[PDB]
Amino acid sequence: NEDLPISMENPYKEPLKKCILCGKHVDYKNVQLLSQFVSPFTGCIYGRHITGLCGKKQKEITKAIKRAQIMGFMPVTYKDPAYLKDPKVCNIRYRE
Amino acid sequence: FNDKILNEPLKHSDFFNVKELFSVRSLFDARVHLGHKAGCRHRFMEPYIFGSRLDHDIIDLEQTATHLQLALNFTAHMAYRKGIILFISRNRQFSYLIENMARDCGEYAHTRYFRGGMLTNARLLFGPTVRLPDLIIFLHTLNNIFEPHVAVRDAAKMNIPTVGIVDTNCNPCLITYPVPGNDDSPLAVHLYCRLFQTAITRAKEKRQQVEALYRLQ
Amino acid sequence: EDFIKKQIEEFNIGKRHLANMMGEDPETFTQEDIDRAIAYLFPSGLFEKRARPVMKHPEQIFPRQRAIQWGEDGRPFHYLFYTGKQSYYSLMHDVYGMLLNLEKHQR
Amino acid sequence: EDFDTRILEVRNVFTMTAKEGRKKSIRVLVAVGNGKGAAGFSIGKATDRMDAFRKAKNRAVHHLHYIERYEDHTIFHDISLRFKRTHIKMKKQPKGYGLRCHRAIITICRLIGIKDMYAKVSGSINMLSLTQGLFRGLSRQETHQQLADKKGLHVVEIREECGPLPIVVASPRGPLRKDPEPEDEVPDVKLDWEDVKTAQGMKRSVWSNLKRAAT
Amino acid sequence: AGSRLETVGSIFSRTRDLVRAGVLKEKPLWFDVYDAFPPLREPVFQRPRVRYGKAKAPIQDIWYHEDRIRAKFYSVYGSGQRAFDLFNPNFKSTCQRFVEKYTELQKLGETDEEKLFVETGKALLA
Amino acid sequence: VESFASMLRHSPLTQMGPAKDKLVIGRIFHIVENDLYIDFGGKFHCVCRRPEVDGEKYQKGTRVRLRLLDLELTSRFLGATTDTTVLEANAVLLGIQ
Ligand SMILES: [Zn+2]
Ligand SMILES: [Zn+2]
Repeated sequence: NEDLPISMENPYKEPLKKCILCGKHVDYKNVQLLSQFVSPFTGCIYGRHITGLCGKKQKEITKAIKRAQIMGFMPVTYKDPAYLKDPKVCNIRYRE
Repeated sequence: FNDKILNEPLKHSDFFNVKELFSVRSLFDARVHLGHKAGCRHRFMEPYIFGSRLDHDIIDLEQTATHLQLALNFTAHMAYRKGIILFISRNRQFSYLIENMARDCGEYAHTRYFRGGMLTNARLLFGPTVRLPDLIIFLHTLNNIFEPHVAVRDAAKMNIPTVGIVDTNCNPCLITYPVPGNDDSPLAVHLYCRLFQTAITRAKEKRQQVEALYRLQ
Repeated sequence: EDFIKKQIEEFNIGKRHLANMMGEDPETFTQEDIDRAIAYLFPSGLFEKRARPVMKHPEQIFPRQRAIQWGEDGRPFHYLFYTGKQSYYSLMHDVYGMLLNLEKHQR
Repeated sequence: EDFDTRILEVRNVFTMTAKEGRKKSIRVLVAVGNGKGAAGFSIGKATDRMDAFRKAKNRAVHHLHYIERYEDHTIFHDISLRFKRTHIKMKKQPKGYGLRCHRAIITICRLIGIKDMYAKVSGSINMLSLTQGLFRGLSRQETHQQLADKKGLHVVEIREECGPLPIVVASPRGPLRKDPEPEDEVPDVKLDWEDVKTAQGMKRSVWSNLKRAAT
Repeated sequence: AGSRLETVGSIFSRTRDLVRAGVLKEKPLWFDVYDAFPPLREPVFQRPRVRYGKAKAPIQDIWYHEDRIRAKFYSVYGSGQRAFDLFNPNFKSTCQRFVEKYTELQKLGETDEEKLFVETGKALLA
Repeated sequence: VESFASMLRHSPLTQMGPAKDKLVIGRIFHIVENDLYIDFGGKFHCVCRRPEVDGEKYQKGTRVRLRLLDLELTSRFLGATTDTTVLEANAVLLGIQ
C-alpha cells in the first residue's frame, strides 16, 4: 500500500516553449525588429513557419509592419539596406 | 475404468504443481510488465494494465500471474490428455526459438505465413481425415501489420481453445486464456517458451507414470 | 502401396518372360535391351517418344506418392506439419540454424 | 438425419461480364433445424439451382445456432428487434396459440421447435434481414435461470388459468438477495402505440384477427 | 458438425448448447478441462469502439513522491557520467543516492525544501 | 513477499525517469553487415551504425555506452486510429565500456 503510486501533477514537466518576442513590446517605430521578420529582396512579410513567432506576436509584427510602411517608417519593397546586417532569426535559406 | 486417468487430474486443482515455475519476481526480471505507449493501447487491454509510467504502459503482474496459472494449468491438462498443441507466432526474431521449442517437446509450431484456410479449409488443404489441433498457443497474437492473427478468429470459428500472450496493443477478445504480458523482449519470450515447454513435458511424463501404474495395477 | 508392389512383381516376371521370347533367357536383361526388345516386338512409328510403348520398373512409370503424414492417433509426424510445407520449412529452418551457429563460432 | 432443410428465398441474380454480358447466378437462402433448438441459415450461390441448394444447406449445418425455449413451445419473453431496417416484434404466447407469424418465421420456428408465438414485421421485409434479425433476437433471449442468477431473486409465475397460486420457475443457484426489488412507481418504459391501440380498442383493422388455417 | 459463429457466444457456450441438443455426439477433448478450470472471462466477441464525448481511459499515470525531487535533481545537477546499467537488478544510480539521503534527512526531521536540498547536497558532496 | 508496486517503485527503469539524455550500458546481441543490434534493458532494442573508428571492437557481446533519446519511438499520422510503432528504441552510440 505504501509503494502504490499517488495522484500528483506531472513532475519533469518542461515549462512551455516561449516565442523570441514573448514579453517584449512590439512597436511600429521599431523598424529594426520589424525589418528582421521581412524578406531582404521583396520585403514580403514572413509566415509563422519561418519566423517561429506565436500567434499573438505574428499578429503584432504584421500589424506594426503595415502601420510603419503606410506611415513612412519602413520600405515596402525591400529591407532597408541598413538592416541586412542584424541578427538573423528567420528559418529561410536563399543562397543554395 | 480408464475414467480415473482421464477424470483424476480434473478434480485435483493444480494436479501438475505448475504453480512453482513462476513468481511475480521471475516475471518482473523477464520484463513482462513493460508494455507499449498509451498511443498503441487497446480498450480491451485497459482492464489488465496497471497504469502508465511516462506514457509507457505497464501490465499488472498479479493479473499476469493468475492468468498464467490458469493458462499453464490448461496447457498441462491438454498435454496430459494428449491433445495437439500448436504454437503460433509471426515474430521473425523468435521463429527459431518456437520451432526448436516444439521439437524439444513434441508439439507443433506455425511461425510462417498463415495460408488462408489452414484450420478452416483443412480437410481440402491437408487430407480428408486430419486431426486439427486441440489447443493453439499464440506467443504473439498480432501479425506483422500489427493486426490480430487470422488464427485467433479461425481457432474460435473451429472451436479450438486458444492460450495467448496479449501485449498492450492486442485484442484479448476471442482468446480463451489471455495472459497479459510483454511479448517484445527476448527475456520475456524465452521465459514463456521455457514455461510452456516445462509444462508440456511434465504433463506427458506424468501421463506415462499413471498409465504405467494402472497397467501394473 | 499394394498397387506398386504387384506392379513390381509383374514387371519382374514379365521381364524374365521378355528374355525368353527373345533369347537372353540368362537372368541379366538390361534396360537398354528391354527398350530394344519392345522396339522390335511392336514397331512404333509415332513421333512422340512417350506415345510409343514401354516396359520400365513401375518405379519410373508411376509417380512419387507421398507417405501418410499422420498415424492412427492423428498426431502428424513432422513438427512443422501445420505449415503445409514441412520439407521446405524444415530446410529453411535448418539453413538458418547453420548460419546462426556458424556466426556464433566465427550450377 | 434429424435435420430438416427448408428454402426461404430464391433469386435470379445477375452481373455484367465483358465477354458474356448478363450472367445469371442463382442465390438461395435456406434454413436447417431439428425441432430441439439447433437451427441456422445460410446462402448458397451457383450457376445451377441444385448446386446452390446443396451449398446453402451444407453450409448452414456448419453455421447453426441454439435457441432456448420456455417449455419447448414458446420464447421466454417479448423480443423487439430492429435489424438494419427490418423491425421484428415477437410476443411470448400461451400454449395452443399457434404460430401467427410471417410465413418465413413460421417455417423457421417449425425448424426450431417454437410452436406458439406472435410476430409482426414492419419496415423493409427483406428475407435476408428477416432471418438474421429473427436469429439474433432468438439467440439473444434471456432465460429465467439467467434472470434469477443476475438479480438474486426468485422468478415465479402467475397464471390466470391456475389462480393466485405462485409457481416458482427459477431460483438463484447462489445466495438469495434480501433487499427487496425497488418498486419503481410509474415506470419509465418505452411503449408501442400499436400495443396501446389494441389495448384501448382503437385498432380497427379488417385484416387483424382473421380465421386462418393451422399454424 | 460444429458452430462457426465466432461472434454469438464463446466456444464453451456453443459446444455446451450443441452437446445438449445432441448434434455434437462426442464431447471435445477440452470441454471437461474448461468445465473444471474456466477462465476469468468467457471469450465472447466484443466489437472495439472509439470513445467520443467526455469519455476518458481509466488508466492513471505512475508518479511517486521521490519524483518531485528526482525532477529537481536533474534540473540543477544534470545526469552525470556515471551511466545507468539497467541490466542488473539492485542498481543504485547517483540520483538514487541523492533521493535516499534526502529522504533520510526528511525522516530525521527537517522542514523547508530548499534547506533540505542544500543539506543533502553537501551530504553527497561529502 | 514483495508486492508488484514495491517491485516497480524500487526498480532501475522506474528510477531512470525521463529516458531522454540518460547514459545507459547495453550489449550487442546481433550484427547485420554493420548494423549493431544492441540492448540496454527496456522492452525494445536499439540499432546503431558501426563506428568506423575502432571498427572491429564492436562484436556480439560487447558492452557499449548509449545516450538514449527514446524507449519505443512511435507517432500517429493523418488518418490513424493507433500509433505506428517501429518496434525499436532510439539511442546514439558514444563508445565502448
Ligand atoms: Zn509568445
Ligand atoms: Zn508488441
